[PDB]
Amino acid sequence: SVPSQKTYQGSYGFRLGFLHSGTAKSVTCTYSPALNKMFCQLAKTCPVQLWVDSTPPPGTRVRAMAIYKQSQHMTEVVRRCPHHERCSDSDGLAPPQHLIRVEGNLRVEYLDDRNTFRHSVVVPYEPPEVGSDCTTIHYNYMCNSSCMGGMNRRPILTIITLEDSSGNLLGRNSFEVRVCACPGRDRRTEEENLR
Amino acid sequence: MSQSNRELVVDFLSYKLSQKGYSWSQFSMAAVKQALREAGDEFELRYRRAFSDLTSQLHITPGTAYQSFEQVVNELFRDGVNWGRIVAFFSFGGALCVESVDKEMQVLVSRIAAWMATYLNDHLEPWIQENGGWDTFVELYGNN
Repeated sequence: SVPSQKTYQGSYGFRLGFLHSGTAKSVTCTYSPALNKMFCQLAKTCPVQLWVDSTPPPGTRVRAMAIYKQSQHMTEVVRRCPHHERCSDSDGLAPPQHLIRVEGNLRVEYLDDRNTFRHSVVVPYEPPEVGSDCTTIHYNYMCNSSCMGGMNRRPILTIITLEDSSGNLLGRNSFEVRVCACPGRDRRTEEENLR
Repeated sequence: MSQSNRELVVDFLSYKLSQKGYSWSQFSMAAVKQALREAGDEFELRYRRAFSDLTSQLHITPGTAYQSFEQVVNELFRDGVNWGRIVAFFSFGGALCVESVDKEMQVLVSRIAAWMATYLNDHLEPWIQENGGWDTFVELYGNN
């Protein structure tokens, strides 16, 4: 099952916002607007912002499912490497099978598809408080893109979508992700190599 | 120079590298080996929990090839010639090497092992074979 990777801005204007940390070597995570690719570190927190043109009704569902960049590999699911699942890195809320987890927000749920084994995270839409223009969610990648077996050295595309309490598509966006140990280094291997 | 120290270090490393998730690592007396095997394996299982001492030690350094080496090596020197610290030292590298191949990083372990093996025979070996290292470790571990 290949999810609809269509840029659905919708009426609410579901735009994706990321922090521009730069091309510094010493960084936990950085986003490249040159290729719409986000570079993250292992087990590090990645702040993602929801640039909604129109404020959606509080209580909506933010669903995030990651697929592979390669079209022929989109039929596969992004999983962990051989020595990672049996690591027992579960805190009690986050399962050891899920690669993508949520931090900061205690309201975190994991949607495990039993049709194609699609691992996806789903969190309720948090109301933007004073000073918070864009809903910033903390996403944590518990694996690297080079992790053999799972990602197997393949770039992934994380589909961030926003559905209502029932499941109506209000907005859907997507971006490429590359998780390693040095975002600044790997960024210079792609972005600085395409310009 | 039998290189018993240099041999044991790489032997234990290769032993842990044979855990799970290894590609290139598959194709390419005082009973110190047994002593390190038992204690090291029991420690490894605690380090392979991801959220262990490794996370606070390495913390995913933006230079996991040379900076990681100094970090691990300095840890030993943070105590000195301590038989209790040497166990943790081996545990750090042991668990790290597994995740280095498991995550197909390569450069991580490939570089650290190279520098380690160099300094090992360069200063560590003649140091251990004089002051006391694994030889004295067995004395209190399996000969006491």
